[PDB]
Amino acid sequence: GSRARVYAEVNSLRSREYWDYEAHVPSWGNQDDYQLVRKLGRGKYSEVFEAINITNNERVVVKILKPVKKKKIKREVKILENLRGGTNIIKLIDTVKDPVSKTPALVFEYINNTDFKQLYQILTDFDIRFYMYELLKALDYCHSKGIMHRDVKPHNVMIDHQQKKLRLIDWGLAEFYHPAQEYNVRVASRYFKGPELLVDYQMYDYSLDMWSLGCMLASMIFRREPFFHGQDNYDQLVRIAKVLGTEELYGYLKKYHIDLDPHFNDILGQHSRKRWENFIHSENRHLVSPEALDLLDKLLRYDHQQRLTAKEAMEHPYFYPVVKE
Ligand SMILES: Brc1nc2nc[nH]c2c(Br)c1Br
Repeated sequence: GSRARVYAEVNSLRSREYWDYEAHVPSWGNQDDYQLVRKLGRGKYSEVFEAINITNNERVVVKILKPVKKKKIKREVKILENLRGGTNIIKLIDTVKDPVSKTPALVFEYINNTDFKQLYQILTDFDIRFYMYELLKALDYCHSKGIMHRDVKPHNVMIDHQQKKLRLIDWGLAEFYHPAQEYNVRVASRYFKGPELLVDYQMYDYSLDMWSLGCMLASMIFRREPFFHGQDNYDQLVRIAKVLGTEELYGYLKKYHIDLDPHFNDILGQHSRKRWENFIHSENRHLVSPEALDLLDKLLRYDHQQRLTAKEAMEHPYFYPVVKE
């Protein structure tokens, strides 16, 4: 049907215990060592707090897990253990529980994050290349470890713009890649969902994350954030098709024998593929180069199998100034 071009056998070549997260038994330390200081965010499965470890004064972030399947908890914990030491992946310091209620929580290194909405309107050309390269290091690492993140978006990419530190966070949707496995398409954020998800194609792979990264790159170089701003999941595909083209969508569907929900017939319209140069204007032109556009064109493609891998993207000339520095 479809297979990843890279890392397709990673998990099968490793011990079963590497990927069989349902069999993983975490060691749960004592949350009483941590003092919560301030709320940093909430999702439907967790709430996140800045905290201090009272035994050593370390500032950390505590993610308290709430209406969370025990299976989903094991999945996230095992994935984070497997990613230990990976470049630009958030460091899991410990897995802890309230010793009375037994509610589990994850303790992460602290990052002093710069608000992305303001940041993405003031990045320089070099900054964009630099941070995209840093994020690619994280994705190549997790892909090489047999793991798809499945929720790449600005809110999950912490950037300390003072120290030039980037971390990919929130591995709660991440999954192990096994060839031919059919996955749930209800992953990622609307604006960052790949076309495969929007057309209900379940045999996807690491390349989903490369679509999401391409969406981020487009928003940075063009300053339209989010770049593809759908009103719902149906409109999200329409917004993509208005740029990539409708005939081109149909060729992708045909290649993979994908059935299209007939509600799309009355909303997709007919759209030519647009040149990426159409998005250049006086305020973003200093961020756009031929290299940037060539890279973007090779990421924001319908055909997931023909998108650049994270490594291929890192090798692209767009990043040569970063490597040289
Ligand atoms: Br983990 C983690 N999650 C967060 N959510 C909002 N800010 C966050 C930070 Br900083 C970290 Br570290």
